[PDB]
Amino acid sequence: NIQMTQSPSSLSASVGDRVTITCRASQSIDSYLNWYQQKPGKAPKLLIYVASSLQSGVPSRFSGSGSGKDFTLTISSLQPEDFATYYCQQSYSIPTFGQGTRLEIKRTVAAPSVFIFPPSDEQLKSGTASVVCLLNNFYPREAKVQWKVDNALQSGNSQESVTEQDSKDSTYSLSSTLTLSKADYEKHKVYACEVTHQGLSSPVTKSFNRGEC
Amino acid sequence: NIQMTQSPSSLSASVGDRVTITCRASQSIDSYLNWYQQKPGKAPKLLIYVASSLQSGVPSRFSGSGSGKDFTLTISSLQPEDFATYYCQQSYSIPTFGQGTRLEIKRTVAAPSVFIFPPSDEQLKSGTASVVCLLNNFYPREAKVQWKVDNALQSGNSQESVTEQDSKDSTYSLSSTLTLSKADYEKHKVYACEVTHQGLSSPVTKSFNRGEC
Amino acid sequence: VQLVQSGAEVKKPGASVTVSCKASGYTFTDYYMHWVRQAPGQGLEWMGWIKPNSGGTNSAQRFQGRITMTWDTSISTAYMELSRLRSDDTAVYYCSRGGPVMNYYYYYGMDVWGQGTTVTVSSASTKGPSVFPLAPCTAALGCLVKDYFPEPVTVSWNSGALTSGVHTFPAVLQSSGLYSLSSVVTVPSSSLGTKTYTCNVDHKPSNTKVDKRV
Amino acid sequence: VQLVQSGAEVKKPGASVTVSCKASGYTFTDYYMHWVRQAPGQGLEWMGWIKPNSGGTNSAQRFQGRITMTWDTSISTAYMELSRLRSDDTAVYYCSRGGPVMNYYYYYGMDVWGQGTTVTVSSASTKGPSVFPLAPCTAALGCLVKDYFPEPVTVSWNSGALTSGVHTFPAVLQSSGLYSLSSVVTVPSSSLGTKTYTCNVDHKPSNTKVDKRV
Amino acid sequence: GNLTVAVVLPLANTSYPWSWARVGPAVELALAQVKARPDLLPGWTVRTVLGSSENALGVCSDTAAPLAAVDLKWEHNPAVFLGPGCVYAAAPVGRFTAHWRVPLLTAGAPALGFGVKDEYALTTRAGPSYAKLGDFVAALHRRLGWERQALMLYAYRPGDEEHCFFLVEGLFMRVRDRLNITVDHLEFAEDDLSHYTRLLRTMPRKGRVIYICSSPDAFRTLMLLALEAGLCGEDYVFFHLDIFGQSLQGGQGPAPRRPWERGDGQDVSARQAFQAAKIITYKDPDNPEYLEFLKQLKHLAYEQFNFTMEDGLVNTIPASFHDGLLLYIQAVTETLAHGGTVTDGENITQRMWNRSFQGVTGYLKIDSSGDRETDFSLWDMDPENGAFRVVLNYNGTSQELVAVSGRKLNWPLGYPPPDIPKCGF
Amino acid sequence: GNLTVAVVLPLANTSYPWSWARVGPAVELALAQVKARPDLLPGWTVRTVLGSSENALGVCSDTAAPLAAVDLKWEHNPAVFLGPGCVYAAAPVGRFTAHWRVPLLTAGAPALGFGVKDEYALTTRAGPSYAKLGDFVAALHRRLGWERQALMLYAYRPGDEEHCFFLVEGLFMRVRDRLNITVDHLEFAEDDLSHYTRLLRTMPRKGRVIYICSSPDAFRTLMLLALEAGLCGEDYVFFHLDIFGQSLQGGQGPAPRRPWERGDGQDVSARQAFQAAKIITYKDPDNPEYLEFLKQLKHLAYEQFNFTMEDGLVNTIPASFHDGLLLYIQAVTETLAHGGTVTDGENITQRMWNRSFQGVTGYLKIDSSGDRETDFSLWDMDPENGAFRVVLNYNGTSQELVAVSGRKLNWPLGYPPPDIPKCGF
Repeated sequence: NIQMTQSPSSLSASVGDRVTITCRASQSIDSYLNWYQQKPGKAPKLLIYVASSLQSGVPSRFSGSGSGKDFTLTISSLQPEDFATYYCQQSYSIPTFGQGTRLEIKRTVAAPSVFIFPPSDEQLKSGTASVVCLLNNFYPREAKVQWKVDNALQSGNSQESVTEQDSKDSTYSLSSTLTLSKADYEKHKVYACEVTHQGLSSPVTKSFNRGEC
Repeated sequence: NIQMTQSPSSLSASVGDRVTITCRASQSIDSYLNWYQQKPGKAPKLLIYVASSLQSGVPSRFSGSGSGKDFTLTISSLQPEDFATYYCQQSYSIPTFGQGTRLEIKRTVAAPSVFIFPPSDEQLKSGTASVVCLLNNFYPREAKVQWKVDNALQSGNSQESVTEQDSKDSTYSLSSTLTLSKADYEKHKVYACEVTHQGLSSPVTKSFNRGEC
Repeated sequence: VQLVQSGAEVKKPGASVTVSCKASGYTFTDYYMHWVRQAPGQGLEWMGWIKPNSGGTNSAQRFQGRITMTWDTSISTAYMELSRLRSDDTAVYYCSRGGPVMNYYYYYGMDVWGQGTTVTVSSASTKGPSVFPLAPCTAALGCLVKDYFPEPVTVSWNSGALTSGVHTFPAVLQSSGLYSLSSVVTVPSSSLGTKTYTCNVDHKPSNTKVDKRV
Repeated sequence: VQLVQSGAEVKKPGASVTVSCKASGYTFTDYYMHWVRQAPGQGLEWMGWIKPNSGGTNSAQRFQGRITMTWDTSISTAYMELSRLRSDDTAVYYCSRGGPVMNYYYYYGMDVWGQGTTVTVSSASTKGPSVFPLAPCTAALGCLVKDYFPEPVTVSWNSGALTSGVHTFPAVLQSSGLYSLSSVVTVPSSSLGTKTYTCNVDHKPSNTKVDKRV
Repeated sequence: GNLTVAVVLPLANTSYPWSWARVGPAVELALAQVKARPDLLPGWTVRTVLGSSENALGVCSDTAAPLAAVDLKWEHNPAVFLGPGCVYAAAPVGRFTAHWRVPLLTAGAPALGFGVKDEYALTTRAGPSYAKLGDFVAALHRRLGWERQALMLYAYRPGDEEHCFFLVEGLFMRVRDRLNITVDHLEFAEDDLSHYTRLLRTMPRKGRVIYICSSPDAFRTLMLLALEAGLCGEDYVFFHLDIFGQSLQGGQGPAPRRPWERGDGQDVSARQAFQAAKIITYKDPDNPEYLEFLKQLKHLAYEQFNFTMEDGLVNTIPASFHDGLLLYIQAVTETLAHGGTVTDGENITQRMWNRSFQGVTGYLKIDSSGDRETDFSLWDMDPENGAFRVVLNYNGTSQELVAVSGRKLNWPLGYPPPDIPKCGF
Repeated sequence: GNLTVAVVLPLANTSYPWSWARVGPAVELALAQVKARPDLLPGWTVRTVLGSSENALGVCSDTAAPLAAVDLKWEHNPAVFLGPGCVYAAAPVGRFTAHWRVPLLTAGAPALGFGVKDEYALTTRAGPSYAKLGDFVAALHRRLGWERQALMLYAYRPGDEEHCFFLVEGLFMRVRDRLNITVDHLEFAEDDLSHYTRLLRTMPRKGRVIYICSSPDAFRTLMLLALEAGLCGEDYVFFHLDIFGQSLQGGQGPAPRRPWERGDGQDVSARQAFQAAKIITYKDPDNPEYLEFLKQLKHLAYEQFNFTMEDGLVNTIPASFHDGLLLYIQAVTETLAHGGTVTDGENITQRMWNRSFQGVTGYLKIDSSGDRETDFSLWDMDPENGAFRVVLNYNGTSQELVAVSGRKLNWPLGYPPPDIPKCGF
């Protein structure tokens, strides 16, 4: 089969800019390429039907070009409704879809807010404890969170949840949850999580003690 | 071996502008590129070495970048002594030079001042007739000159000479000479040269009669 | 042109699932019909397509083993049957029309898409959620929902009394086979005790209503 | 650092041509030495190079067989010999230095160049030029020099008294093997008879002293 | 959409039956017919890319053809490949296309090594094959009542890709597979002279029915040597496998042919010598469509390629290409009529195989092995004026032998000589 | 400057002797040594780029290897190619590199076909090759006075890529070149009783000196079968061609070694049978630099490639890669020192060929044809204990056999049995 590659994997741009996306094929295809855009919670919608055609009902700001093994999709002026996930599909043979290309807005660097929560007594009643710490209102999305209990590190027993970029403030939420059995709770004393972010000059430690909480 | 291509063939820019020249390789070379600049009548001079290192004694306005099969040379804040021919040379193995790339100033389009000269009598006594007409102070260099002997299309027996670009007026001078045997001169009466130029609104005919002179 | 789908059932692995697609509003026997599946977090994945007038079909190498696509031109409907379901078949299905059949233009893009249907494969019972409130030891106030099946869960708290500045995290599938998530929004610490906070969790498949004081 | 060449000879086809290049200001056996020929219109062309310390030579594929390179370290000179000359061997030759030899840095650029040696190969003989006035039947006058060999020829107006508006066109190679060019001057019309005009031509190889009055 | 056809044929040399100067007009006519027919690929256009399968010397090689095929596949990624014709050039290309699952169409490469579909999968041969000659030989043996022994001789010449090796090996294997008789074989060099004497000394001890694969001049010299030695037609019979009709100029429509005369002063002896020799050639088409196609082919080739074509059975080689191309198009349409794509290969090849088609040559049939069945002709000399003429035709579709206008295959004694003499060897 | 090296080897499967998990540490050690010596390319650095020769199934293929070579060529334009090792994967790539005029270095690819230099110019083989084993066999026949006839047996399993086919091919061809004696051959499947019994009936009239390529289990079963058949050591001698010493372990300097013992209640009969068997393996390097290299190699392999290396004769392949890369670097340095460039394939290759070098494996010698000369060992049974031990040893360069520690070959009847029994076959 034919494997299709998209570049770049992610791109950040402001409103009214020029943006290009490159789709590359492992085998030569004459003009069999289609471009689709998809928004969260919605079905994909078609934009270009040959390497260089333009489907009805599509704004003229979208353009497509290229041939052979490389094709380009160009947006002359971005708009707030133009941020979506883009896929390039080949139709010469058994159709295949690309990995996608996420597009996001450009914003200044912001520092996260680190909040901790000691486990509730209901979790202890149920026989399984859980601790959480979350980062609120940070940009960009990349960050690292580590768990440390009495200067000991555990892996494979934690989960991470992240939301989507908000329209108003363009922020992100990053919550880490560590779940442990009831027995493992009382052989350790202090639980903490460490945050490493680009916007932060130094990593931030947020800690709490089992006894006082 | 390896064939090297330059883009574009020629270009024009004013003082203080920015220009870029692209060099393409048929094969893959990591950083084996050198850039040379040569003025007419003088030996070439080395500017950038190993794709992006700059030679000591060279103005910092020149820059080089690229790798693989695409390389770029950028000149910013153009100066009157920066107008010459540029060559990109590969040094991986059996070094080869490029075809060259001219770079001159841009000026308003002017109209040529065409003059003609009848052949001298002593030249006719020798046994050869030469008729020369000249275009002066025209821009750009692109122009068409045709010879007409009694409204007949002459071809294959004429020569043209063009001088280098001037500095004060930055115009061009061209001379067109038609050579014929002694017997061929007297069998016709009207000799003319036609000039077609972008600056001229209509083609200009410069004609004379053998009997009058 | 319309494309109507129906179905959100969940069932144990090893069973079979049928998806129906209605294409009223246009000549059904004049265009191809593509069935395409998308994973929750992987991406789009082409499954197959059918040509009604000639009675032709095409499927992927990895899907032709256990998929059967049929159609009924009397009511202009298409049926997709999947069998031998495993844990990897939890995804969203779409039916689309594209490409005329008078000329063999099978390379034309899919113009009209469907609403899509969600299929989940799991071996678990429809048991309600567990709600745990969060209290501080500039704070962390909220409710955590744990061990619920199946998706989804309704609004976080107060039935929309506090809407501005709200964040909700997507559900995460744990090793036990259930789901869990949380939603925490912090107000200034001055008015911690002045305003009461209660989280409401509603679960249609289990008909579970929980009102937990924070 | 300095590189000095010598030679303005003209050789018949089938003969041999020798070009010498002398280096000064640096150690002769510490760098490679390249030879580069440039055609009048085609451009630069690379031929070969010499590594003196190891006594190595490298040549182009096309030039291999009829090119010889030697050197003398006592006087720090390099000699290049080319045999079986042809009509396309008329060019300008340069000797260049580039690349340290200690660690085999042969890919370095050429930073020092010579003044160049012009080699012309043709079947002709020295001949005096012929000067013809050119006047109309703003005004323009000129003098046309034709049938001279070899280059160069120097033309002036009024023994250098008149220099503004003087244009000298480049020489053109005629089909008979000779050269011709024309020098033109633009003067105000009212000066058609007020002042006299005289063009002076000089051909050093033929030692031509001609002062032609228009 | 667009359909790409890749051609790998000699674009400069004009001495091969599959040269581009003779195939190009046929491809153009086929494309024009496809365009003028609404039934074949409605709304689709067919393109064509070309590549050279010859080296600097100008002959087909097994090194340049695979490289050209790889370059074409990388640059254009076509759906079908045309050619080559040379066996040594075609075999690596055939293997590469089988690995790439890309269908291959050809009218040349008749070697027996292409008869295995496990290795050379997705390959169709629309031209003559050497196994059909073996079938014709078996049918002739069945008709003439020879069941004991046979002898085979082939000549070696430097310059060609062993033309008389593949034909003889394929025919010999087919005869062994179908008839189950004892067969011998021998190779000789036509340049030498003592080889002929050794051949005439060893033939009487090895059999009485002899097949010969050599040049017409070599055949005439051997026949004269046999005549002067003492060999006669009452005990010996000679068959010449001249597929393209070189001894008989062209092999076209009826005309007196005298291959035993060239004005060397010994034509009288050669006429009597040729009384025991028969020739096996191809069968020319009879329908007027073939004549019209030949006329248009010659005209367009002359106007567009500066090449002057002659009359002969060689012209049957490019025409097959034409027909084959048409067949391929039809198969593609069927796939497009069953909900498929043009990049499957297996379905198109399976639909092409075991099918009946009508073309300029006539009604052709492709079996389950994807090898077109070919008709053959046997020439015989008129006892009255000493001129060769067609007397028997063999149809491979029904595998039957038919006489021409009631002509009788005459023999010097009255009936065909026995395969083995009563006294033995 | 930079010097790029392209690698085409199995990057994920670790069952091959030339696997990347086994070769990568060796190349790392070699590059460290290069950077540590002033006389090897001063001021230059060496890079590596990787491509795999295995398919989706994880086995080396004849498609992935050439396609990866093309990808690397187009992407990077390297200076030399390292690998592959599989015969069917290496055969296509040698042609491509010869066309591109780029050198190729392998310690695998020991098949006979690569010896045709015109087809495979610019190919240097730094590892063992099978024709050298024909050389060694010729020397042994010269020593023992066996002058007339031999028999050869190779076995077929459908898993591997015909390992015994190529070994017997090379040995057979070289021995025919040198000793011009009569040699037979037979192939059988390891499918038990029918083939084995037919083989036992077949041998006693085909030969007395027998060479066998098969698995240790197949050889032991055959040797047990032969005992009750009546075949004895006073008439027959069986040579097992186990190059990597799998019936043994090989790498261990002094361990007893009892290939007949498996613990199945047949061990008495097994030791009685193996009195007629002899084993031919590679020679073990003994110099202390080899031991130090092995220690460092095992350490690096476990640390970085997550793999545990076992002792044996298998470990000489990465050593050969190490030595060959060092030799290539020396040749490049010498070429540059005389006014060349790093893209002189012919000059660099001709500087490599016909030369001696000092490596971890000892004092090498590349012959004039581009193949390293290989050494072998001949193991034999202890008459007293029953443990196998090395008794003969062969130097490739001087082509001489050297006794070890004053040991003598065991012969039940005193002297080796003759090739032909007095009565005859």
